[PDB]
Amino acid sequence: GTQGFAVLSYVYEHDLSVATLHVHINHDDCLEIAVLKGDMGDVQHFADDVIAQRGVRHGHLQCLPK
Amino acid sequence: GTQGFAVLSYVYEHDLSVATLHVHINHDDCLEIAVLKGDMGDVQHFADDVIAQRGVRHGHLQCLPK
Amino acid sequence: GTQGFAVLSYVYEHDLSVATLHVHINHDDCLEIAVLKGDMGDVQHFADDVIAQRGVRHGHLQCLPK
Amino acid sequence: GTQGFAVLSYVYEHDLSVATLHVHINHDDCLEIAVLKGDMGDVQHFADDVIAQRGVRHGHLQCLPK
Ligand SMILES: [Zn+2]
Ligand SMILES: [Zn+2]
Ligand SMILES: [Zn+2]
Ligand SMILES: [Zn+2]
Ligand SMILES: [Zn+2]
Ligand SMILES: [Zn+2]
Ligand SMILES: [Zn+2]
Ligand SMILES: [Zn+2]
Repeated sequence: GTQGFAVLSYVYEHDLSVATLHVHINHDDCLEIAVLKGDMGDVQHFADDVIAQRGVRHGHLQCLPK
Repeated sequence: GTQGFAVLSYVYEHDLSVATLHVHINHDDCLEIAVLKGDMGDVQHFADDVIAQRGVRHGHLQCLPK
Repeated sequence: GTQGFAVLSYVYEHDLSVATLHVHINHDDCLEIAVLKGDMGDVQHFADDVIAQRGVRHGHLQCLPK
Repeated sequence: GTQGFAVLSYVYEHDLSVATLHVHINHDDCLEIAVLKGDMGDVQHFADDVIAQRGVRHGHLQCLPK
């Protein structure tokens, strides 16, 4: 459907976010995992904004419609 | 390569695990996110064992080789 | 008050849980952090059950009333 | 001892951080839990810097010496 949850993950260098986990890979890189919930369209747009940022690599969005 | 990190995510109902996050979706379902690190082969085998379990659905493994 | 959030943390070896994080300290010990929300009385009882378990050490409950 | 792990938790509005979890309480407040590891002195200083920030409330540091 259009409503559900999603997992956005990416490596670095809003009422949509349920929880976000930051895990350090090394001195320069942080692995970030964000659990999102709401309208899948708003979820995609959130991921869009994140992936558009410099320093953000390997962005992946796993959608989980209800 | 063969060594790096990985993000295994799945909905429910080892020295490989760096951190695991459990988030409740509702009364019956828990979204689980596991951050793994080590040999990508051991990582895949870990995911294999998890996905083979009854009650585990929508399993996804995102690999991040160094 | 009686309703709010709480952080239960402990070292190892329900609709109350919002999210739980497991972090490995070493081969034998896992640091677990549980974010709880609901009636502070139910929260305390949840922590009670966890701390009563063998293998669970250094249990600490930080309450955050609304 | 002086080396070990620690859990720093606080409500909002480095090679020391192992993992950090952000959980939304509501529109304005985010509950943040940081798992730290290293010299307990460096850990305390990290917590000091965080708690000194405006908007940061209910800061608590649970130390876990090895
Ligand atoms: Zn981060
Ligand atoms: Zn980082
Ligand atoms: Zn779970
Ligand atoms: Zn669950
Ligand atoms: Zn655990
Ligand atoms: Zn463990
Ligand atoms: Zn936060
Ligand atoms: Zn926040």
